[PDB]
Amino acid sequence: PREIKTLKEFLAICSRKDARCVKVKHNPSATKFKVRCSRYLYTLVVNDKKKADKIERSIHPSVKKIAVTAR
Amino acid sequence: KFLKPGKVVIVTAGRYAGHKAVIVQNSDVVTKERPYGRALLAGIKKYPKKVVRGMSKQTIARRSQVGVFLRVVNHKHFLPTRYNVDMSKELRGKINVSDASKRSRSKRLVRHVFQARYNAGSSMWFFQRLRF
Amino acid sequence: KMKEAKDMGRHNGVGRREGSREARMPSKELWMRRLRILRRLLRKYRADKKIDRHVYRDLYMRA
Amino acid sequence: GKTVLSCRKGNGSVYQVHGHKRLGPAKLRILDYAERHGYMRGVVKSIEHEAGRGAALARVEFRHPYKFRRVKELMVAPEGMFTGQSVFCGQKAPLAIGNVLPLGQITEGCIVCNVEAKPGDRGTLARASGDYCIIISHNHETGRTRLKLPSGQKKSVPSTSRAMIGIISGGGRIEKPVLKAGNSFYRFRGKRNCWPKVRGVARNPVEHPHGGGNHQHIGHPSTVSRHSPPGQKVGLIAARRTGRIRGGKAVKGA
Amino acid sequence: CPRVQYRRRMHYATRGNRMKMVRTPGNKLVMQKRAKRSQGIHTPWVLGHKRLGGTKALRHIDARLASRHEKSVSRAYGGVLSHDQVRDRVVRAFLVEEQRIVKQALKEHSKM
Amino acid sequence: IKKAMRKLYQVKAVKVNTLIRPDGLKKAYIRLSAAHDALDTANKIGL
Amino acid sequence: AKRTVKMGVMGRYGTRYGANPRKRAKKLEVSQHAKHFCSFCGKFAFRRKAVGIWRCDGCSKTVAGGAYTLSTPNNSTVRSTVRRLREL
RNA sequence: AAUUGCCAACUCAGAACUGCUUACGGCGGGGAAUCCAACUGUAUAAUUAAAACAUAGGUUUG
RNA sequence: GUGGUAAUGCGGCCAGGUAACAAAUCAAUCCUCCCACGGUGAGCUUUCUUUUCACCAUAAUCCACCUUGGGCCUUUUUACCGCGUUGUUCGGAGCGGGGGCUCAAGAUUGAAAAAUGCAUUGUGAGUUCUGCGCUAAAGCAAAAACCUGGGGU
RNA sequence: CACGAGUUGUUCGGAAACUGAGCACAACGUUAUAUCGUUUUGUUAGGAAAGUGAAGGAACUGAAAAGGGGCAACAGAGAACCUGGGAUUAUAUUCCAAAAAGAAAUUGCAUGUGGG
Ligand SMILES: [K+]
Ligand SMILES: [Mg+2]
Ligand SMILES: [Mg+2]
Ligand SMILES: [Mg+2]
Ligand SMILES: [Mg+2]
Ligand SMILES: [Mg+2]
Ligand SMILES: [Mg+2]
Ligand SMILES: [Mg+2]
Ligand SMILES: [Mg+2]
Ligand code: NA
Ligand code: NA
Ligand code: NA
Ligand code: NA
Ligand code: NA
Ligand code: NA
Ligand code: NA
Ligand SMILES: [Zn+2]
Repeated sequence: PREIKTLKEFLAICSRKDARCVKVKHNPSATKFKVRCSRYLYTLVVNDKKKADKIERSIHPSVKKIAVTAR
Repeated sequence: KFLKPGKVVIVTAGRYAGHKAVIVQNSDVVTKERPYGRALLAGIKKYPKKVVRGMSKQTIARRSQVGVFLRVVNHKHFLPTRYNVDMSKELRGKINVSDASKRSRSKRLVRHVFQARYNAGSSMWFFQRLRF
Repeated sequence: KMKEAKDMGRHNGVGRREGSREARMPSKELWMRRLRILRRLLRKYRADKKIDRHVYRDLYMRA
Repeated sequence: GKTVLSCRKGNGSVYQVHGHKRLGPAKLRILDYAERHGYMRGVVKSIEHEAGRGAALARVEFRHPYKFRRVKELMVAPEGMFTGQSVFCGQKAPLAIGNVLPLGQITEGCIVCNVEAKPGDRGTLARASGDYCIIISHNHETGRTRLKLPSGQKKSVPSTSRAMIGIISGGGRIEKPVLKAGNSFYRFRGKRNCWPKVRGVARNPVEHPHGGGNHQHIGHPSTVSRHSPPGQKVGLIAARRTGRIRGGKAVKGA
Repeated sequence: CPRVQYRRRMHYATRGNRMKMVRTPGNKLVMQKRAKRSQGIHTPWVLGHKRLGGTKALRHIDARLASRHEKSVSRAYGGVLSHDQVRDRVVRAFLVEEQRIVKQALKEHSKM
Repeated sequence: IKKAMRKLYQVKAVKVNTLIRPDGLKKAYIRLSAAHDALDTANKIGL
Repeated sequence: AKRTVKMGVMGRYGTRYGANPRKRAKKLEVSQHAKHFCSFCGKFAFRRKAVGIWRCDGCSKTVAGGAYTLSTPNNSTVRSTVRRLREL
């Protein structure tokens, strides 16, 4: 599993044709966006709640969104 | 030794160990930037190859090309020889290094002079490679 | 409870010792501890410049 | 009766040498054109110890006479050899410890080792720990040289056979007492299965000619003939003499 | 206290079958295999057999899959000889060739 | 076994695990792709 | 303090092999565990590594000679003769 | 600073008072001599473990 | 191919290296046991016990980048004295001080990873892999497979 | 005792694919008789034991390489995977399905990108 450093890089990865799904994990402090590509799982960690909500409500079309919950 | 400009030396340390060079400029006074005695050296990092009869002029030139380097080296890291390559005061004045532009221009000038010397056919031992 | 008593030193007498003196507390361990203590002190004094190299070497030999 | 042990050993079943840890036969260079008409120079790379042998062995590197390659040899080291030394072999060689030269070129009265009995044998005489030969005389008419072997006998060899100058290393080995059966155990574990040694008088009549009896004794003289069959040839074989020698000790051999 | 078992179908404690004790996220103690190590790149045995500077000690697949920097240096004979050995060889080459040239020239001048 | 599975019943097998039984026969566990229902295939077979 | 009167390195054998054999083996054991002079590097640096192998850690060099000593008395004659003949 | 605080780990030595029904387990009896073999070792699976065999050392033969 | 005064960054054939090898001493990490602080559950409770017991977990694989143990570079040069180990030693063939390059083993930060498991975070003792580089008339298996260079192509 | 069931692997052990103490097919020799001998101290055999790289003008063709073929270690060498599961009556580092509970490593062949 690899970690992304920038929102631009995250957007490029999420736009990659192999990106199967995007999972969103809500932690008590930060928000993690995990993109399941073919070989690796890429995670972007966002601290600001407002920014995180902006990205979540933003558009990443043609990619399924999953809300990670305890099952 | 007696390190004068125009003398031929052999590098014994670093990436260019075993190559031949000419003393362009010598300086034996230590400073705070360089606390040692040093010289500016103009060596060859690519020796001209071997040419035999029955070779096209294109490949002749391609294999007669040479390449150089321009660096300042500690006195302990080369060995002096008795051979000489003529360097004029005008050429030494035109050679200088203080920035990227000056370094590149001086390197091109040195390479041109060396190619001219090899074509003229003087100082053959300087252009033979050292096998060790 | 017995461990607190023994920490105060209550059940470790002549009639209770059962192994040899070196089995109970080896002498090589004591020597290594002492010599390391002395060498550490000498190095600290030399660093703090209380003593010089000439005095330090003589003390290092006698220790 | 049954077979005697000295005859059992000739099948060589569990009585063969232990050679897994050995490095190979030790021999001089091949007698070839360069050695016959000039000299070759080699450099000593390492000095090693091989199990079961008392002398040191030297690894010497030469250049192949005909191909682009390096050739490594394994000889018995003379005393004084060191790593990084230069060794010369052939006709035009100088005189120094470790050089191999023909006997016709070695001067008279010199000390040599690793001698060839026949030209090309690659060395068969004076190869144990502290041994050497002495050159006695040359005879230019017949082209032969006379030596004194380590046993004291004198032998004549062709002047074309080669020898190396010096003495074999490891001398003085048998001067130290062993003191223990464990030391002998470890000495023979590197050579072969021949220790410890039981006595014939301590065996039984079915096994040995000396065995049996109510006291431990040999009933017949222990000097046996040279024509005895195997199994009968135990004891002192074809002895010319017995007992403790008073006076000078002669040479032993044919 | 807990006790452990072998897990990889070889049950002998040799130099290649070394194990370590690990506690897992599920709160159990298991056995995991300890990988074998290598001694690294060395100078030739007849010249001293010293560990070479600038190179890494990598096992078989790691050495196969790594890059050249890890196992070599930019000097001449990089990853085979050390800097002092290279310097000694350079000086010896130059001086021997000079001696040979002088001797041959002297012989020819005596001849002519 | 995969090729025969596809030919005999028009299904796609994503995994086959096999074992040889202590009575000598060989048994296979065949998992179908999620696009096919094993219950429907079993009903078609007549299980 | 002194730990033995006369039985030196041989004191590890106890009372076990005979006075004369121990006295005879002592000289060779002492010489074999000693340190010998190195003609190059000019110092005491030679040590035995096997029955005839002597190694100098200073110059990084190995020499062949002697079972329990670096040089045998027989070799001195050979070196003297070789040097004299070379001088001639 | 040859001074101040804070802290760990056990071991040894000395003293006063007090008690014994000599009270778990575990743990060499000692001395003076004679015979034989120098010593550690091996060795008749199922009546013989020795003073027998081996051994280092000594000598002879090819 | 290309940086650094340097130790050394980074993008057919031939010669070496890994595989590849004893003991002892001393000393890490992992794991086990103990102690001190807290939290959660259960036990004893005529009397006593701020008490007794149990639990408080973190896999492989990856990023970024401080300790302590070797080897080395550059500078200022060591007067038979100096350095250093529990221990048998090192020095003009380069001790010590300043500044650096590199290797081995650890630490830390993070992704995995809470979405899982069950109903905290500090000391002392013991033990492995590891490191401390490498008896003897006994002196430490080999090969495949792989790695680097020298040359030509 | 009767009936019915149970063993799941790209990575774990072996083989594919190492060499050791060793064995003995070919070749040759010997024997009325092979059902005998030699066969790793570099190494068969009086001994002609090599069958394909690059080629150039799609396969064919043939230069350079002394020392025939094979076996022998489930404790030596070698060897790309780890946790969780409420997942069995009995198997599991082998089973779990699109949120693969999941996260990796490696091999072969192809396709795009960048560099060349
Ligand atoms: K046969
Ligand atoms: Mg009897
Ligand atoms: Mg299977
Ligand atoms: Mg007895
Ligand atoms: Mg130890
Ligand atoms: Mg039954
Ligand atoms: Mg194995
Ligand atoms: Mg496997
Ligand atoms: Mg079971
Ligand atoms: Na002591
Ligand atoms: Na008889
Ligand atoms: Na008798
Ligand atoms: Na008798
Ligand atoms: Na009996
Ligand atoms: Na074999
Ligand atoms: Na095999
Ligand atoms: Zn020396």
